Parts: sequence; structure tokens; C-alpha cells
Amino acid sequence: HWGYGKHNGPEHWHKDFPIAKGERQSPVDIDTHTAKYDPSLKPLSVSYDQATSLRILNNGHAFNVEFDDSQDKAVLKGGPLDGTYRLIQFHFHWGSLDGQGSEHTVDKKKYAAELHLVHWNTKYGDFGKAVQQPDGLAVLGIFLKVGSAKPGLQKVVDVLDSIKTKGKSADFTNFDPRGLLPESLDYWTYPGSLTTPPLLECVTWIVLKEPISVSSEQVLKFRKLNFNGEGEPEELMVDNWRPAQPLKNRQIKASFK
Ligand SMILES: [Zn+2]
Repeated sequence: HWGYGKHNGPEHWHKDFPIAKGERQSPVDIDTHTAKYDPSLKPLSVSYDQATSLRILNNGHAFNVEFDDSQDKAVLKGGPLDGTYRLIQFHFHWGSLDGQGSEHTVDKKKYAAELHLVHWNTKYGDFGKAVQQPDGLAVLGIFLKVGSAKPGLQKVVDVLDSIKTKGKSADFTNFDPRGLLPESLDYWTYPGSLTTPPLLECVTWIVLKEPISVSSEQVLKFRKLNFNGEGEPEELMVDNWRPAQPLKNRQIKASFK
């Protein structure tokens, strides 16, 4: 099955998912000299006040916090978007050391981790239908750097010991994803793809310029997770990031210079 290792990782994915070599693959390196400041780009609107988290799960590739997307309120809109998108889940990618782990890079710089908040377009009925459309998803990508602790992340870090292996999950109600956002919503944006198989080219990417700071203690907890199931040989969940893919003449636009 696909994964992140030497024999099933990103260099192999094209054999089962030929779109891996397509025209709008993600992530990408954000070259700040070639990105284009667009003064017409509006502020992002992130409205998480009524977000209803349900559960946290280790799916064997990352851990996901799932949300009740049956109603509005928990919505991403504005910015480069022409529709409204409902939050369905978030997850992270991270490294085997603080010096790598992000999927997007900025002038080739890698962050320790990257948070993906995944939202689907309300034109399309549900997530599964939305991913079949070029504008089906809007993913808010947020870099993590190591520094002070992020208080809003602590509940997440604290629960990870209970979901160590693939197929484990825990109750995870009453979590407020507003605690994962940086102060500034300045962003880069470009059209791209899921960064995991099936790699569908259905995403408007919105990557925040400002990282959030998390502590070394917090990020170390990510690295205790396992790719394997319970009872199987230990395979530590680290380096679950796809490297940057060719931009292929897409334009990355910025809400700032
Ligand atoms: Zn992701």
C-alpha cells in the first residue's frame, strides 16, 4: 500500500496514481521572488466559532481530527475563493528532526511541520463529490516552527499517546481549531492537488505566511506515533511529507510583498 518509505513513498506513487506527474501537483516550493503580489486578493475569512470536532484518528499516514460538516458556520471563504467551503478535518505532516517536515517550502526552507485544514466547496453536496471538481477543496496550510508552546495545540499533543497505532481513535469533542491559527492571515495561493494518494487536482491552496510556534516538547509527541497497527513491528510515524513538486507555470499569488 502507498506510504512514505523507500519502497512505497512519493517516488513510487505515480505507478498507481499517474496524476502524480500531472500539471497541478502539490506541494510546491514558494519562490518569493517569482511569486506575484496581487493587490486584488481579498482578506481571508476563517470562521470557526461554531466548529464541532468529533474524533481524532490515526489512519496509518497521519492523525486526523474530524468535524461535523453537516451545517455551515465552520467555513473558509474570501481570499482567492469564489465560494464557501466547510471544514471537514485537519491533520499534520512532520519530520524526523526539527529541520524538516513541511510539505510546502519557502525559498527552499523547510519547517518542522505543516498543518492542513481541509474544507470542501458547498456547491458540491459533500466531500466525496467535491474532490471530483477542480475547485472542490480549499486547504489552509499553516507552517509550524519550534519556539514557545501553542496553547491551543496542547489538547492535541496530550491525546496522541492514546492513538499510537494505525486504526486507533479517541473521542475529541469540544476542540476549537481557532487556537491553531497565527495572528496574521496574509497568504500565498495557487491551484494544486491533494498531497496524498489519490493526488486529485481539486485544491485551491492557501498557505499562510506566518508560521505558528509550537514547543519542542509539543512536536516531539508527533514523532511517537506509529505507521503500523498494534502488534505489528514498530514503524515510527516521521517524515510523512511529500516533497515539493514542479510548479509547471502555475502562478503563485501573494496577498503581500
Ligand atoms: Zn496534508
